[PDB]
Amino acid sequence: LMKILTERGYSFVTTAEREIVRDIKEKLCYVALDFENEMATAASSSSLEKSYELPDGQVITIGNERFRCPETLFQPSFIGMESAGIHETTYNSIMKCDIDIRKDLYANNVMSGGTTMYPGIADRMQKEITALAPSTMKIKIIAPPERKYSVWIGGSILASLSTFQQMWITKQEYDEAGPSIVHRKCF
Amino acid sequence: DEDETTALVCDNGSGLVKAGFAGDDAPRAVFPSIVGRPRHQGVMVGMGQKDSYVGDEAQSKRGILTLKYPIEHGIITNWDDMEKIWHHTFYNELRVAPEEHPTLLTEAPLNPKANREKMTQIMFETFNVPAMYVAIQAVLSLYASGRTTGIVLDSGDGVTHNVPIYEGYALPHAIMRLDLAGRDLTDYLMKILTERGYSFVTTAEREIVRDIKEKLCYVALDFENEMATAASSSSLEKSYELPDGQVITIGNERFRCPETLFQPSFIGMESAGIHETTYNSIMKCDIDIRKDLYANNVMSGGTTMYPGIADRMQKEITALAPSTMKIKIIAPPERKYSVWIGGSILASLSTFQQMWITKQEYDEAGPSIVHRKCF
Amino acid sequence: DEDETTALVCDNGSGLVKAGFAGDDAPRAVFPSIVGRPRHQGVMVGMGQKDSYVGDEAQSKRGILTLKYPIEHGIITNWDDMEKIWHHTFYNELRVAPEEHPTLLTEAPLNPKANREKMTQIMFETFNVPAMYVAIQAVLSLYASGRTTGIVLDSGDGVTHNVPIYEGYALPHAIMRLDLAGRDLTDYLMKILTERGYSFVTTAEREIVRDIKEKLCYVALDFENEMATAASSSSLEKSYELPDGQVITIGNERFRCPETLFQPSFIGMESAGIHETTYNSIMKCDIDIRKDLYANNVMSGGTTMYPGIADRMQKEITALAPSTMKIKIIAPPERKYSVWIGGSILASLSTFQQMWITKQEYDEAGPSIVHRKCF
Amino acid sequence: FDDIHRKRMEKDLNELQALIEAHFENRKKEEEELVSLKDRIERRRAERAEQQRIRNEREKER
Amino acid sequence: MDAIKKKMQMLKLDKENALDRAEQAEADK
Amino acid sequence: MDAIKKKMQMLKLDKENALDRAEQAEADK
Amino acid sequence: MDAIKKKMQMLKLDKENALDRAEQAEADK
Amino acid sequence: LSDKLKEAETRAEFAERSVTKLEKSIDDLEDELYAQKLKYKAISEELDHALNDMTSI
Amino acid sequence: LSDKLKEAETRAEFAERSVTKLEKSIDDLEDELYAQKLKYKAISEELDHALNDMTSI
Repeated sequence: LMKILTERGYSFVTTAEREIVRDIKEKLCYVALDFENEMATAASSSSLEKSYELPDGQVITIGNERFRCPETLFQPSFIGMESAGIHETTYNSIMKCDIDIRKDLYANNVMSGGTTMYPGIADRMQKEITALAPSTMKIKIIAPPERKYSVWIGGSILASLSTFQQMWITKQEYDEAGPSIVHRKCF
Repeated sequence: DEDETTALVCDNGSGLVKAGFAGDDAPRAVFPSIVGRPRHQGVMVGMGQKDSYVGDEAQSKRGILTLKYPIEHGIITNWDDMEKIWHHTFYNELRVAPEEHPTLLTEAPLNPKANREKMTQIMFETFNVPAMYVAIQAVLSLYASGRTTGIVLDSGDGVTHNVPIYEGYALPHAIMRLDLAGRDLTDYLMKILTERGYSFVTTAEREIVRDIKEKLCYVALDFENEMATAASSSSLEKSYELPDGQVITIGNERFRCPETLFQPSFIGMESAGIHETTYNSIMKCDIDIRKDLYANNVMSGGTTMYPGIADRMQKEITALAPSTMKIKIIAPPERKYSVWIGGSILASLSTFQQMWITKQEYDEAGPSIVHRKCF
Repeated sequence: DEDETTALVCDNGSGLVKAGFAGDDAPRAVFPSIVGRPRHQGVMVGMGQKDSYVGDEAQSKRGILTLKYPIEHGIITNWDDMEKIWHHTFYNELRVAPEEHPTLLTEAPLNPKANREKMTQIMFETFNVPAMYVAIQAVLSLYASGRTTGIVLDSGDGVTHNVPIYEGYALPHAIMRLDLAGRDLTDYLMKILTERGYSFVTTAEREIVRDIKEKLCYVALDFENEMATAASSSSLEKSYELPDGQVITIGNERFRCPETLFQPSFIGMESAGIHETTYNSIMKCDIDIRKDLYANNVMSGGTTMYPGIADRMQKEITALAPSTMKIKIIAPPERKYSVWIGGSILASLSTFQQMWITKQEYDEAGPSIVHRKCF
Repeated sequence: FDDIHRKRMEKDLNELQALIEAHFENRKKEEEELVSLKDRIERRRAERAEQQRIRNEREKER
Repeated sequence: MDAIKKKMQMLKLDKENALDRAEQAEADK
Repeated sequence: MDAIKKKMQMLKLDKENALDRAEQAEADK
Repeated sequence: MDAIKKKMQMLKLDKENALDRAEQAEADK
Repeated sequence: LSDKLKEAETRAEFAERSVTKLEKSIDDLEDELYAQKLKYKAISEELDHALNDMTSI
Repeated sequence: LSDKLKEAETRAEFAERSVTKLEKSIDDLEDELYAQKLKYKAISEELDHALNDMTSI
């Protein structure tokens, strides 16, 4: 986004600028379900532009950059990455598992962490995996509003679990073994 | 649940275990002879997970389990797994603890004595069964089919036994035991489906091929003519739905797998097939026995339910047999399920109550007693 | 440039392309089965630039290319890229043209039939080869090693085949085709080098890791002991210099990768390892066969060149095998390239000149002809 | 004894005809009543769904 | 076709038995 | 289905005809 | 060590074969 | 509040859009689905009805 | 804006709750659809095959 906002006449390189662009991305960007059609109109009309207010009272108006950014998730070549995208990797994580596993992983594609909050992403992914997946099979995405806070929530669930109290490395085992112990005790 | 000390009855093969109680005319439940174990390291905490899964549990959780069969070629090689199967088989589904009820287990006539001895030992020392009997599968098939005479082909997953019985007597010199079975037919299908572009090498994949075979395969009345068209045209192909939504289309392989029963050379076996195996048992019996055995080819065990097998076996024997003679196959819809049913019949015969080994005689003699008492 | 119509011989695998002419004792040239394509937008004008690069061209210009291998674990799917690989192999290296020479290609015994049909179709329709012959890699592996009897352990980049052959005959029921190969080791090493702080995910990174593996890796006779010391001391570490000047120091990953061959669970595979598949392929054969196969376990393909591999497998097979009988691995220096040599041997036999599909029979029948003419 | 067998055929054939009829008629009655009922439920739900879509559009204008 | 599966067994068995009887009835001489 | 109608009647007829033939031939023999 | 790579194969094979012969020569009884 | 309203209004629209999009895809689902629902069982049901009679020979 | 927001949040949450219900309706609907297709498929195919093999009566 900093590079394509430069194309629009608004270069962002310094710390204040880097923090602004991250905030622009979080507030303005989305993926939607069809990049080429969304681009055809965003590139042709102001009707798909959104303004962002910069800290000093000045503004920046952003058009198709709004979706071209997160589209890198489906088109990694945008940043010079040799990848087919996140839906290909989701697909391979399912496909590379045994055939009697695949059905349960297709039905339980789980969104977690950041970027899961781009509008259209939970459905965009279900569509993109479905497109790679065998027919008949149900591909389903799990994408609750507790999106991105789910790692923290699980941390709470696991840490407080009675069945997991023995999984904690105590400060006895730690000094006898050293910090490498985490590699043998946590999983 | 039971109001009498009826014997419990099981037919434990290298494939599946059929189970119910003595006196019925059908099993109440069937379990695969499978104990499954996870081949992955757990990452989450508090998700339960057993050390091993049994029967239907083993198949339901199979996505990450390696699945092993405790029985091979008719005998138990892993009895710790059979004890879990028997607890599940007798108590979890039939709801009867063997401690208060006699148990009947089955074997082929030449089945190694070690197996009947362990079956006897396990039920007496682990399950505390009040009595035991180990039955001959051929006897049980003939009881269920209403015969005292015939050649019993128990052609299942483990071993084909092929034993002639006349007027209730064994004719052991005419037994043609053959190491050709349903498990080998499955292995062949895995290899020929590999040739078609669908390799199967893992447990999940092996279980799929066994499912393909059971739903799509047949022997055909005339293999070479059926193959000539199936191998030449899509008009004899049938599809199968794989668990992930993908499909496999199968042609002559659909019948070439089952054909190994008639052409064992397909799997490197030194045999002329199940119909010559059957024929030789008739041939080796006395001349006033042969007429009744030609008229009574008895079908029990798995593979007896392939399309074309009942008609094919009668035709193949007719082709080897002398003219004038009537060759007949005993192959009703209740075919093969005759061995479980016979176990029920035998266990409940009034003429067989004295044949039960009690847990009196057992402890005085030890498990070797089965070799002296069952037959 | 040849003065005789000698057959061309080529092993077009998932790893390397080996080629030369029949009658030699080595391929004349060996290069990767790669067709590369630019992953960037051009900005300078008059720069030439191909749409695609082949073999050594693909690696030489790889800085901006994505590199693909047309052969997937032994089968050809991207026939268009392979046409380019063959054209390069024949015209820019051997300086031969298939139009003037019969051509021999090879595949594993349980390789899907589509591979043999597509290779036949392209050599006859795009290269106008006067004749074709798809050979069995197992046949060629034993010809090169000098055996009519033994187990072919062809553990290369694509798939491990594990086939017993006795007196020149296949014993196909005992073939243990396994999805464990040199290609998986490259990806596994990328993941365990990631554990060390050196992540590898791209084509360039994969080619770097394939080079690390080929130059630094071994299996060792005793894994656990080698592991215990490699994990405890720098004395078993070896550095590698990357193309960009970075240096990676590798410890127990140096053997933990290759060890996957004996412990496939490291990459999530349901397998007991290559020594057990060798063992079982022999154990499924008759006892008058086993005495000769155990004494002749024969290595072919890559990974067989790792220090400790012949001793590691012989030790495990010997441990599983019965006493008195001798167990031995044949692992000649003509490793990794021995199947090519076997191709030369087959192509040049007088007894093989009647085995060719000619470009007459081919057009009358189409490419499916290979399924009936070769084996 | 053979009268047992005759009685078995008498009950099985009286049952067969009762069953050909009950098997078919219980399904035709339940099944045709069910689709007729639920064809109407399906239509009524579709009508209500359209009406709610219209109601939502009207509120959006409000 | 459950009706057929059983009617099929009934008729094949009944005709085969009737035919076996027809053949024996004459063949016995 | 023609297969079921046509063969159920033909197999039924093989039975009826064979049954009558058995009775007839038996009467002759 | 090219000299060794081949001498190694020569001696391991020759001693293994000689040993196999030593063992068989006695073992045959 | 303006931003929360724009986000909430945008989400009111997207969520309501998702509601009318799903009510529609559901109707368009169910309606096409009931067609299957009403004809797959009626075809198979009438096939089975017919089978009782098809088998009366 | 707070009242508009509460209303927009009500609409977004109303619709989110409603879309959740609709998503559930789709999940159920698709399972019903599969049942219709699977039962239909099973019936049409069990008959094509039952009649193709059970031809001799």
